[PDB]
Amino acid sequence: KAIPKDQRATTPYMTKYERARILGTRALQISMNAPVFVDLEGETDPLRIAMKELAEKKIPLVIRRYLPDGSFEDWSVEELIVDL
Amino acid sequence: IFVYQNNITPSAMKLVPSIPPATIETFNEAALVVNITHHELVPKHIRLSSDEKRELLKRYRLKESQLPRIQRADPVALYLGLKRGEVVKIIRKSETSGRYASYRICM
Amino acid sequence: VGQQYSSAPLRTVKEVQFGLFSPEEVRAISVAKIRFPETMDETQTRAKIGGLNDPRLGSIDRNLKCQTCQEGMNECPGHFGHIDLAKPVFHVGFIAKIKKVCECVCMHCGKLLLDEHNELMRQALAIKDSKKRFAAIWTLCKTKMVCETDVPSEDDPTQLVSRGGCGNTQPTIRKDGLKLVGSWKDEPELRVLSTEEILNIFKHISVKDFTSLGFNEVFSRPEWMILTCLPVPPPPVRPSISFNESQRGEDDLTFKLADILKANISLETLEHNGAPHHAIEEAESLLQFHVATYMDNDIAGQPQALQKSGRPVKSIRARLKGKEGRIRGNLMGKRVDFSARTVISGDPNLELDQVGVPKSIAKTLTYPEVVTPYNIDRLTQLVRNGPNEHPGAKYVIRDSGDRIDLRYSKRAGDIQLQYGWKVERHIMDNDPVLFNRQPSLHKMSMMAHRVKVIPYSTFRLNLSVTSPYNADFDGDEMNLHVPQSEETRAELSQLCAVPLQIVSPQSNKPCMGIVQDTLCGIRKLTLRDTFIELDQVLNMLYWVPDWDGVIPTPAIIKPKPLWSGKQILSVAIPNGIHLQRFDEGTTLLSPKDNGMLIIDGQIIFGVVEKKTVGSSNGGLIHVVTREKGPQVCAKLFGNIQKVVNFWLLHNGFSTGIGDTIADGPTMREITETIAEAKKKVLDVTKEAQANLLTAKHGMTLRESFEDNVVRFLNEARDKAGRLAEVNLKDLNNVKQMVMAGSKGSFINIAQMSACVGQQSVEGKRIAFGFVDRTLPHFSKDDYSPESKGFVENSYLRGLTPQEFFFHAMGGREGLIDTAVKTAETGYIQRRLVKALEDIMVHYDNTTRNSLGNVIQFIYGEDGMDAAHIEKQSLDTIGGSDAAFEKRYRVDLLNTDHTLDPSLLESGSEILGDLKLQVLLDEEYKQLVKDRKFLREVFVDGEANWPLPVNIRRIIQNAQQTFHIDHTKPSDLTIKDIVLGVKDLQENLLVLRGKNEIIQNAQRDAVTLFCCLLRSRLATRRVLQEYRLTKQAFDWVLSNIEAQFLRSVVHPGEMVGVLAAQSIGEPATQMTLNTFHFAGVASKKVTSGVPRLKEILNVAKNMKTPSLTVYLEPGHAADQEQAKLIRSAIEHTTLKSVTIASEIYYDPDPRSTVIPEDEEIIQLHFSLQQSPWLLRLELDRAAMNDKDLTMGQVGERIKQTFKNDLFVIWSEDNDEKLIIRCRVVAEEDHMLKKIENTMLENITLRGVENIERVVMMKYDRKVPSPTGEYVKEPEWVLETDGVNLSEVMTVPGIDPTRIYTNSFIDIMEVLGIEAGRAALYKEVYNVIASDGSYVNYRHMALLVDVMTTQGGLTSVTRHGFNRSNTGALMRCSFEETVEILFEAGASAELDDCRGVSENVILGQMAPIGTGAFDVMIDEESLVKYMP
Amino acid sequence: NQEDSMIMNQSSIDRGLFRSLFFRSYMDQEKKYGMSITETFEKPQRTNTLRMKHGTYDKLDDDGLIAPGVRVSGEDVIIGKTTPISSKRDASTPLRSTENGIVDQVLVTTNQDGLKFVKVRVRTTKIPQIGDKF
Ligand SMILES: [Mg+2]
Ligand SMILES: [Zn+2]
Ligand SMILES: [Zn+2]
Repeated sequence: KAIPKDQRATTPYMTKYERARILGTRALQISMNAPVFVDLEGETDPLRIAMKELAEKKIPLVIRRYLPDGSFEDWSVEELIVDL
Repeated sequence: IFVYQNNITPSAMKLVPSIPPATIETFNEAALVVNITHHELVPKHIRLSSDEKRELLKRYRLKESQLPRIQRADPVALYLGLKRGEVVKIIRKSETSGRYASYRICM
Repeated sequence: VGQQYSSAPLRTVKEVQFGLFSPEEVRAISVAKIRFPETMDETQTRAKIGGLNDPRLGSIDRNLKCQTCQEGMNECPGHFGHIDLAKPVFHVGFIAKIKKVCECVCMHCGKLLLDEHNELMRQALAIKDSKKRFAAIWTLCKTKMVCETDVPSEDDPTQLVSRGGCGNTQPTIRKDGLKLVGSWKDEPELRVLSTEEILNIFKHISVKDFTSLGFNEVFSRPEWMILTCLPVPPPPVRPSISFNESQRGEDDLTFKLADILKANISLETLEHNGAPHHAIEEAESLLQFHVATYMDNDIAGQPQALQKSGRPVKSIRARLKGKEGRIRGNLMGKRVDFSARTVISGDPNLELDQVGVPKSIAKTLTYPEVVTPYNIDRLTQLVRNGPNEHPGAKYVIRDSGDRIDLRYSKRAGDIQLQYGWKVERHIMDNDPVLFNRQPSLHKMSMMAHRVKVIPYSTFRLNLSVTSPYNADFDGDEMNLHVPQSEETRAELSQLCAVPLQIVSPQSNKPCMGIVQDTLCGIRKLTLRDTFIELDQVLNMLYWVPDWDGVIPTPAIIKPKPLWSGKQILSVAIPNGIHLQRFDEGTTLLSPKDNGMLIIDGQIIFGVVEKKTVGSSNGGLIHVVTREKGPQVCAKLFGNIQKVVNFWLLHNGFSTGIGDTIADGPTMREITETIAEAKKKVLDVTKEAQANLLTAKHGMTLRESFEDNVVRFLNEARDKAGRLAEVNLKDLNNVKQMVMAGSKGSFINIAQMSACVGQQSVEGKRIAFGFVDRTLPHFSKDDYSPESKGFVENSYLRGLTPQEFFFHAMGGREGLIDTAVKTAETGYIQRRLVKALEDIMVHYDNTTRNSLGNVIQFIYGEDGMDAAHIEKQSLDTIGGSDAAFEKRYRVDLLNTDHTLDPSLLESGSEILGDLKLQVLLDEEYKQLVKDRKFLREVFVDGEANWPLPVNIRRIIQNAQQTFHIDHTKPSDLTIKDIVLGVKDLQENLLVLRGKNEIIQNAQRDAVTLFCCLLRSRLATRRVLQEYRLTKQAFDWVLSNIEAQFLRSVVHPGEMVGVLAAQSIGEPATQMTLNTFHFAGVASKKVTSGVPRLKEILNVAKNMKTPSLTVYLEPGHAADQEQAKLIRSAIEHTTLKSVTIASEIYYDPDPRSTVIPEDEEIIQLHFSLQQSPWLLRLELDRAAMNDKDLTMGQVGERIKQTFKNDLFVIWSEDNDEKLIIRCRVVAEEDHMLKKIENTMLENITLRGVENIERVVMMKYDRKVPSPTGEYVKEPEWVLETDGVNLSEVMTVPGIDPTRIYTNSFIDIMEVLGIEAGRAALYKEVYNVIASDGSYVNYRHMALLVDVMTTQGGLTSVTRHGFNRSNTGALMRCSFEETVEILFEAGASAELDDCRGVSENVILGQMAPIGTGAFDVMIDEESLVKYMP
Repeated sequence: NQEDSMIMNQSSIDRGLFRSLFFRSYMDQEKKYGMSITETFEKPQRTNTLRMKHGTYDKLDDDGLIAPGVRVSGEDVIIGKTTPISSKRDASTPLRSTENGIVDQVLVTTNQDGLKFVKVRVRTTKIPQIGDKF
């Protein structure tokens, strides 16, 4: 249904399932020969690269969180607080 | 509220739903002898105004049906005389977290 | 997949619209005219006739041809052909409804049989749910059997209004075979209902009439349950099997069709030739038979439709039917590629997360990698390396979508890889794999692992990861699946990884320990008596991979520098570790070297073993994992293991007979300790042969005899051993394995070196199969122990013929309740699981299922993840009102109740401040309001509970992390403490919402916690107990806010399944049909698996239906007050009190031919009938047990029949109580009907159903006036039959604490919500008798699932699997084909939101990883470039 | 040696400890058809059909069998057999894909109906290896 950046309600944190898919999803793309927005300090593993792409929060993705009723809340990996 | 003793004539009862709006109920004596709602296990329910509900829903993105239900003939459903639609707010004690809200629509 | 690109757009399935085939579409879709029944042979010529299978449909012979469609064999789903039937037929499965429907509509005009007019009707026509709005409308029409022409409207029942005409009576109908027959009435008229007619009628049923009945105007009209055009499935459905050429072997289905076709023709040809009118319907049934037996073949109409050779036949249905079939056998579980399996073994040299794969496999399993600049070099390398050298590959693939068989292909050595190509390569060290052992019923049965290619053919794993898999190396085969994408291997790495699994959610504790050698040794290594010298100290140090390379200064130096075992082992324990224990005699100087202290990662004192290093809660592991990280932990096992294992390798360890032989005297001392226990039996033997044995509440004298003997011998064993156990020096290996706890219990010591024990069968020691004795080597009626089965010898001396034999009978028992338990266990396990699939914590923190229905508005009613929880104590609850004050009470206005300045810095400048005693008090009145709150919840008084954030430790850390000193005073403003701990809770947010409703539910899910919080962060506590400083404090607050926030649950977690698993896991281990009570019959209660069965089933007739009732307030210890009510409940009938009934011939109602009766009569005459007497002597003894008085008795009998039967009766003083009476044309006969009517329909005192009842002295704990919690025992009655409704309304009982183990009732009476309460309560117990913990939340969820809906929804085909849940999902459980049928029948529509829904369409199911979508924000994609 | 699994001294394994023999034994007959059509035990090769096996027939003699001394291994053939169909379809029998060893004894006999009957016995030697159970 769409939810404004405001009136936001979900967790401010990142569900492990979220991270893991992102991480996976990214690495996949990296190995798909995709642009990598960080200095590979000499990394050759798409995951490892993704993990870096993440600890510098430079991953162009937005998790769209869907709610039982259909409406969703979009959260970027830039925002999402990565504790774990 | 009508309180019979041994029973009512099946010829009689079929006259209650013949004068709306007004509503009628029927309890046996041996029934009311003890107030169940005082029972260790039964926790307090509560009726909710047709607004506190239109809210509960809104605030939970709930479709009427997705809500836990209570039997029209449920002991406590009677003790508070609910109607097809009214919602009750069962508030119990929890070993996980002292209190624990919960709700129940009425089918 | 399927190769070959297609313009076609690629989408996913969202809805599944089940419908029914209208003949018109069947033809429409069809491509084959399908006329001939033959297969091919164009007169033998090999090919296919434009007749059956391929008159255009798919093909065979590896030939593109498929109506040009080519694509051939693989890449071409057959196409449907049709086959016009000569005369309409029934649909085997739909016969059911086709019938019922008729019953719901009269023929001729075909219309409903109850309009809006009949009132009972309306009430049905409103129920929205085509599934019940039907079985309702039917219940109302199966009766109407006349198509009424006119009925009274809404006005006068004198004026008649008309609707649809023709009243032609409706016929009742019965199912005979595959046809429908009905009768009309006056001497019936039995005629068969021709399909040709039924159809017609249906065809004529109205639109609104469809709908009203469970139907659909577009996808499923009823007229379509009758087959008119038969869809003929193409080849891929009924594939043949060729043995090269000239040898063809077709499929069953292909045959039926044939027969159906044959049958069909022979029928048609009969309506265009000599049609012998009713000799046709003799072959019309054949069609119907085949056309029916084709889809189903397992009917009640016996004929199995066998196929020459006795072969049953495979009905389409037969294919989908669960387990081993289509739905459950090919979809929910597939065999898979990239899988492996072999014997496993233990490697004390691998890391926990690793799994040693043997090369053989590595070289066979391939991970398709993508050629990329990052790899090209290393990749090509493999390619070159070939597929035989290890680090290699075995296929390369180009964009052109084509394989390159590196083991052949001339250009093998050639090849220049390319960006965008892939190279299926060999599995290499460190690839993430999905290891696992069956059977799988645990998250921890499939954990990811770091690959580690190795020699020899056995999968290698680390010991400490043995239990999670629950495997032994006795030739245990394990599996292994290899990830395939990059994202896939990521789901295994970031989620299913062994270290991520160390703390189990279904027991909020570590599920991996430290065993055998390592464990058994880490202890021998710890002792104070264990010193290690230089040379070795080094090698050990070295062995530890993270050793900061700092030889640690020797514990001892003096003449010879040594190191203590504890010392170096400590090198394995990281820094920042803190652990306080205290076993028994522990005193920060623990003489016995008990408990244990570990500071900044160094064992200060105490012997290490199981408790410290096992899967215990606050164990070393539990800490490290929570303190340092899953990583650090796994890495910890290693070290310990390596260090330890090594030292053990050199200290050595053994076991032998010498460890089972005990000190000579301790043997005799045992012998006599046994003998003495024989006389203590013998005594009770004659003392019972001389009738001097108190029956005892123990019921039955005999029953009461045993319970004494047994109890006497056991008492002897246990204790006979307690002798050896203490005589076995601290150097006895066996004892050592026991002490360290690596293996063995003291029992094992007894039974080996002291004495085996008394064997048993169902409880009752060895019975008498041998007519009044045990073995023919015994004298009849010998009740001595050596015959009822008592093994006196120790496993060391060795049993005797007899001992040996009984012993057997005894053991062989388990081996049985394991053969049967196993049969039902499985089923339970599944159901649970299949019931809570779809249940997962959504994003609002709710806990719903595939529909949207809530089931917890907060997982576990607290939104916490099982992983983060432990048994912390609620100091606030326990304790006297006296101490509580001496602890949390701070009064700044009082020389004796203020914080002594030696604690606070601003201590003296406080004593008096009145603005602080406002807060200082706000705090108190709270810890108080709390105390009350708690005692209203945890009535038991129980203070220890499962709660996130261990605050006991969080502080212990805060302690020595700032090296706080118990000498100098703090520096905290009392404003600091209170005002902070208040802000803390403000942030332990569990829910978030911007509105009230939610922000209110927040305060709730938080409550039970804070109380612990405040309980701990008490101003008097914070300073006088643990000298915290502004810093420390401010820290402690920081962690808690986090450790909590981390403790929350992750919106994804499929709890449903988790929950499920966690109950079935233990469910499986439950013992079966035990009954420890047997040997005390009448006090028998249902416990164990049969019980749990009973539950989930929601069974009415439970074996044990008891119900415990507690007295009214005061009336407690009032002994007598007890029976006073006993007899006020326990159903009492005349029959119970009578001793006989006699019919006499006494004609003189003024004198009884009986002597003993005189005196009576005389009395009833000082102050017509019949001559037939009926005299009833009664039992005195039975008139007190359950109080009663002659008066009462008869008095009842009299008001039982009233004025029409004269009665009389002796007086409570006569040595013989009695009751005479006569009646008032056959008198004897009628005076016997009244003989029974007097014994079984006559009540005296009590409630029906409730037979026996008894008194018990329970130990209740309750609020002492002084505050303390104390044991204030109370008497209580336990029923043995159950009728709550009324035993409740009895005076003397507390109808507030009443309870019937039959929640089924406690639900009908007390009301659902309480029902639940009972339900959950019952369940908790079943599981808890094994001593099996299971975090509330789970059972909680289960219970909540059952309830919700309305009442008690069972966990069985008859319940939860009928719900508003979509097809396929239910389709996947017990009723498969059936389900589907009545699905496309009522035009079902599937959300495809339920796991199963997707697993069946091979789509990604909304689950954790799939509980959300991901996206590319092109706008954030720009700002990401320098 | 931990948790039900022992350490077995290899040295003695070599000195012969726990060595086992293992004999298996395939078998085939020349099926007959009343209308005179018989299978046969020959060493075929291409010639119309193509329907053979991947195995190496090259270890067979001319009678369609192998002879003792031989050392079979992968999917090599062990018995040559042909069925005349209306003409070279194989009915030969390979050594079980996962085994390997040495033929050990063969034998041709008559089967009541006067059919050719053979029973090939391939022996192997197995030595106490790690995964092995004791
Ligand atoms: Mg086993
Ligand atoms: Zn095709
Ligand atoms: Zn009609």
